[PDB]
Amino acid sequence: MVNPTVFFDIAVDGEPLGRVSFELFADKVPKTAENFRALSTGEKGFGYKGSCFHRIIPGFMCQGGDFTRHNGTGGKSIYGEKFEDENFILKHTGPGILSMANAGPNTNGSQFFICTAKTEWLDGKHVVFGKVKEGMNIVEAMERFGSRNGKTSKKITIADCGQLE
Ligand SMILES: NC(=O)c1ccccc1
Repeated sequence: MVNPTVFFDIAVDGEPLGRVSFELFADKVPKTAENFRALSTGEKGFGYKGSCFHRIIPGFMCQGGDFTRHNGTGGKSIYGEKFEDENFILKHTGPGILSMANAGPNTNGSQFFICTAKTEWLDGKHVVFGKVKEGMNIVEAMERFGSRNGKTSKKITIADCGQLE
């Protein structure tokens, strides 16, 4: 089994920006990778297409995945509202890391963040499960629409997403 790859096509106020692609570490965190993969294809009937990156903080991270409340208070996994922390084998080593948002132990849903800096104080508390493969330049472009309090100055949306061969 090769680790799956997913893409997001990013838009800024509805205008196309570019594609970010991710490797999902199914070899290390299969359950968590699977969740993100299936939310990216929409195959369960729900997922990331059309949702936004609601919180973006330059020099920190871009957060999204909340496709039920659009603001950081919602989202759901493919396993139920929330699922356990699978493991913490992988660390927040630098820009490009893909990690699950949470509000406490064992509260993973659909929300995730893309690191734009090393965030090592999250090791052992947020489950890392993939990394940007292509389009880190697109993530950098995204990040310029954030702000210190994480409110975005333009709407950053996942116009399309899915799995690459
Ligand atoms: N609490 C969180 O979900 C969180 C999200 C993004 C970065 C750090 C933590």
